[PDB]
Amino acid sequence: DKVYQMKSKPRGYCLIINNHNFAKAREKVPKLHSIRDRNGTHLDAGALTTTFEELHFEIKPHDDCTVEQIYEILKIYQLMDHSNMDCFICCILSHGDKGIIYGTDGQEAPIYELTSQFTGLKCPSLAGKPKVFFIQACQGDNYQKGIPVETD
Amino acid sequence: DKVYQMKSKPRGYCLIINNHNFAKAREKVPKLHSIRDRNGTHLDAGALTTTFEELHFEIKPHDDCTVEQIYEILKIYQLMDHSNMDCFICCILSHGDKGIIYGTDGQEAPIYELTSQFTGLKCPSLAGKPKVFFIQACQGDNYQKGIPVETD
Amino acid sequence: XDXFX
Amino acid sequence: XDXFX
Amino acid sequence: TRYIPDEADFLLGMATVNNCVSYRNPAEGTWYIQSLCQSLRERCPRGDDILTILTEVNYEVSNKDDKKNMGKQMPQPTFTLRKKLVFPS
Amino acid sequence: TRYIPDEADFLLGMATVNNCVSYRNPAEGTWYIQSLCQSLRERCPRGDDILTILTEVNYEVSNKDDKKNMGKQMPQPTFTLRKKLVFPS
Repeated sequence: DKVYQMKSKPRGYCLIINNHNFAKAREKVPKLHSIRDRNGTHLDAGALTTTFEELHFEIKPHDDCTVEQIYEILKIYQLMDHSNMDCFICCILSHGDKGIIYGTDGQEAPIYELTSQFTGLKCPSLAGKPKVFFIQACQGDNYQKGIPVETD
Repeated sequence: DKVYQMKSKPRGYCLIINNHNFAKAREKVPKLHSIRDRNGTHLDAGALTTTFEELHFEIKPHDDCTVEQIYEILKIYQLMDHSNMDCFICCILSHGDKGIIYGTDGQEAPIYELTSQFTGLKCPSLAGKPKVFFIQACQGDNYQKGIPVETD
Repeated sequence: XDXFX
Repeated sequence: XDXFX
Repeated sequence: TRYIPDEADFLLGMATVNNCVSYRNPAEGTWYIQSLCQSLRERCPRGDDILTILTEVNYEVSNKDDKKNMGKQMPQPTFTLRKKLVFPS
Repeated sequence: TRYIPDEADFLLGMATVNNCVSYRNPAEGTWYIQSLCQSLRERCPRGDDILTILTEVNYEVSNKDDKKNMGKQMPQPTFTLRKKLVFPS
């Protein structure tokens, strides 16, 4: 089995976009008038910080980002020189809907628009290198039903 | 590591939907007036037959299916009793576009509408068991660009 | 409050 | 003919 | 030199399948991120790869329940990785 | 008894990422299915799991080229599998 090289120290950047305060969405986007502040999200930001620092990544946290601010942060990292890194990780903690995440302003960013900032052509210094995105958000407002199975 | 049980003989059904003749799409769907017959698709149907028979699946091939015919075949297998099977595989060989496959008639079937016929609630005799779908189709008409990297 | 995203 | 789906 | 696809080498870890909610316990964190971090911290030092780890996350999150709505949560990775991905420690 | 999500235990093997073509050689078969079958036949008897096999398919298809358009093809699995999937033989 071929394995991605994972030897640099640090391994790479681990961005954390940690969206908590959705007052602006509530005020500006009529259908989001009741979407709640994401109380407790800092516990995930901290868990990701502990975890990926232990795995030798440089953590880059950002709190409470509108859609425009998210694209600006991603552009900064797309334009950085990752030549001496072996990997790039981006964690997004926010509200979302089908195929999108919401900024704190309730504007929408399609997930493909976030990941595609780091294609090989847009970020050649990450070409051939793993790019990992973790998206903690809803993807709709339906509840996933359960099914009964035998215990393991 | 937990591993899915894979002991029954046969392991399960392996459906093959092998779409070759798109004359009806060319005649009926204006934007598909030039989409070609899928010459050579039988080579994939045969390769999948050899491969999955060697892996102990019962092969169920169907050639040249409209969207309505595809849903009818999937309904037949959703209603079958898979209690004595350990797995279910469905291979679709066709034209497609973003998030969909085309029937030979050029109608559209969203991929989620095909896979969701086999959820645990719709097919309880496959609950807890792996359901595998292989989709050989385009997902649009763009060419994927290449990027230069160092050789392994 | 006690629940999703 | 010599090419995609 | 060699060429590979522009969109190669990605891993997308979604907390939920499309159309559905994912859960956040305000006093603990989210089902997905807390399970992900626990599995990474336990299994990365053993040399396990990320797809194996994310399979375990699927297993663990699948056993959680929202007993107010009888709700579940199904995470979903998608990938264009071409090699095994390990995070040595 | 235990409950798991309705959409658990799926594996979707897509021949291409969204928006893009996948290739069919009329005299050989498709890049994706022919690579998939070769990898399954070689690696399933060794006990390799399907995510490892599909990673190799990503690797192999990524090295193919359409020299008429300078095109590539990037396959993409997505999964809600909760356990390792092997096809013993």
